[PDB]
Amino acid sequence: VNSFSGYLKLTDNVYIKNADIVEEAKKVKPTVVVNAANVYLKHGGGVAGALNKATNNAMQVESDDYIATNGPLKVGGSCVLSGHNLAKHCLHVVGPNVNKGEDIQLLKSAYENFNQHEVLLAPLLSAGIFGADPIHSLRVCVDTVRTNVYLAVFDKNLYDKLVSSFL
Repeated sequence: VNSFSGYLKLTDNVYIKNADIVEEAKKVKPTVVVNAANVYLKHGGGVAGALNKATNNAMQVESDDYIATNGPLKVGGSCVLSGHNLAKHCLHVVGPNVNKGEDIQLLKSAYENFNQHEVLLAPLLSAGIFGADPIHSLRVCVDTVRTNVYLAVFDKNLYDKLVSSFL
């Protein structure tokens, strides 16, 4: 259905809302939800942990089998698995972990994966424990993505910072 409510347009194809991505997914039932994954699809903290926990670990069991069969992802890469109760599909995208010396230029490759899907609900990539500046992350998203992305940012203080840096 993709019934997003209450978003602000930052550009013709990029929208933002002050919301929890899990709560949004449950209420919007999007075609694609994006996960901020690592290369072994171990969903231990941050957004990955929260999305997995909302599937009652169905996402981790499916991920372990994917890795066993196909091997790990590369930084900047992605795979499409089941969305379980959150969406039709989950796009697991690996942004660079700046804290661990992964190259920030790969954030652009990470966001390019979004262009394979017409509508996505997504978090900001490489924010949080991955260590990237979230405003920088949004800037790359807006420069790189050409499809329709609905971004959910939970922290109100961060949300207000982003909105005023863009508008």
